[PDB]
Amino acid sequence: LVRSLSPGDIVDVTGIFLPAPYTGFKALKAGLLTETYLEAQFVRQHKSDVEERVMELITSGDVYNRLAKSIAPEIYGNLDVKKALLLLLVGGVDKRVGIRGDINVCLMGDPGVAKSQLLKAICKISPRGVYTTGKGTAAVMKDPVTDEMILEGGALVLADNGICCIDEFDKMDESDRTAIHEVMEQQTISISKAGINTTLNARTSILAAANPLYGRYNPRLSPLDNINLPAALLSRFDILFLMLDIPSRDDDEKLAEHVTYVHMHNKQPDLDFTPVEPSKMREYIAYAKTKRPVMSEAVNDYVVQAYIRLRQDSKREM
Amino acid sequence: RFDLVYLVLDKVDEKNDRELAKHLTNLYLEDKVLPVEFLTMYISYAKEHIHPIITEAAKTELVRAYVGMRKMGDKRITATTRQLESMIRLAEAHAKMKLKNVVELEDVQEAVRLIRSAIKDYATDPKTGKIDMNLVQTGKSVIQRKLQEDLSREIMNVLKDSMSFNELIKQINEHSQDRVESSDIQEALSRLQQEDKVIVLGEGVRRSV
Ligand SMILES: Nc1ncnc2c1ncn2[C@@H]1O[C@H](COP(=O)(O)OP(=O)(O)OP(O)(O)=S)[C@@H](O)[C@H]1O
Ligand SMILES: [Mg+2]
Repeated sequence: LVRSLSPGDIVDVTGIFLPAPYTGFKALKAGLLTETYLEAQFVRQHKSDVEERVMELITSGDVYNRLAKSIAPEIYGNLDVKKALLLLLVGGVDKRVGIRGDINVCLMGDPGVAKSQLLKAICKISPRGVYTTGKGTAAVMKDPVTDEMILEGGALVLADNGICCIDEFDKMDESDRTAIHEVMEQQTISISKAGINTTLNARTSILAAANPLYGRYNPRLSPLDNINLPAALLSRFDILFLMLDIPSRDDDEKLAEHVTYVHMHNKQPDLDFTPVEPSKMREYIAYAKTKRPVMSEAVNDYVVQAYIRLRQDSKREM
Repeated sequence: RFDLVYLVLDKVDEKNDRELAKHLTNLYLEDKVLPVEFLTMYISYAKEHIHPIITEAAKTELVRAYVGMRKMGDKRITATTRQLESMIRLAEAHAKMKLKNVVELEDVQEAVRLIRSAIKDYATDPKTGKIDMNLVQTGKSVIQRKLQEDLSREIMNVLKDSMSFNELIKQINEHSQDRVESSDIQEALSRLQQEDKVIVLGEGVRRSV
């Protein structure tokens, strides 16, 4: 039965509940008060057919517009943010260096907007996904005195082949700033406790949910002035969305209807296709990861003129 | 303290950007004669075997180079003896490379060209060579030297007495000149205190002796 249990498990362990005795000297020291342990006997976990099923779903359902609404069915609006979240969930593959196949997006948003709900929805569906806040990553060494274990992990290493949902990204100190900076352009976190210089592989896709300081976002003020993030860190983000709420007359009404229906029926107000299983995304990533779609030469051309005109308009705007 | 400080910039222009982005796309298409590794030991061999020695022709060429740099502008102050000693260093390094162990004349003007280009880069358009050595540039220093005398004359005509900082701001930034920065006035007040022209009475009023 050894190695059948891991810290990230919910199990129904069946065993013989036995009184381990304090045999020795602390024996007379304590007395009749025994210590107990469970001699485990049977562990029951709780936690191409699928390829055909997902292929058929591709034929029937439009993945681009369906999976987006499937990510956050109970969150109204912000569809394009969900579409970008799909790209983060899948992610390109460019392991060859000369680079990286991890997509990172930050949602500057606005207080009162369901950024945290989107982060939790991503965490609960993304394999190897974790959710954390800035104020309570990194790592700690030798937490228990007795056993004296070595190189305990943190929050970024757990989502190694997954996503870290760093809520309250702005409210996160300089030590974690350096840690996430190392993770972002190295995919491997390291420590220097006692000159060991050991490192932990954390190839985690980063999903940040920073919110503006001084409460509500100010559209008049410059975006980097509204959130206390250095331009060096933000500029390295692959895609960035500023998604703030505006008081309207119809969006709020539909939002209220949605939320109240959820409260009545304990279920989403189903009005369109809402796939639930995440195994389709797993099949897609496992399928095209070996494929590694090769870019076309005409693609490279169109993107070089795309960069030329993008830089031109960037100047002409400034 | 740095001998050569290169201002690596990526300014926008379509002519350069086209070539740069084409070269970048070459890198994208690459992955899916050059001594690549011989140089890391060639450098050590040149560092150990070669001991460059500077000669008299190089000496005359260097002295000339420094005097010329300085005169380029001589009221202002272009180059400094630290830069002279650094050039003594780049010429020695250039002689160390190529394995000649003698600082010939050519290395001298090669290093002078490098130094001159670097100075033309990291200094302002009318190359000063003092802004790098001091935040207070001459175009800035004139501001403090004007504010100190304006404050002296202002306080004088007032007594003709004294006030805290806010009142002094009232008659300086409003009509005396444009909307200048506030801390420069109290900074020039420090120079006036050193000259003993005016006295500052704590946080509040400030008069002249
Ligand atoms: N589009 C939406 N659809 C459904 N519920 C929403 C939506 N926007 C906000 N909510 C509700 O808002 C609450 C969650 O909002 P939050 O994500 O905590 O706001 P916030 O911007 O994260 O606040 P902070 O802590 O200042 S960042 C829940 O009660 C959600 O039901
Ligand atoms: Mg929140």
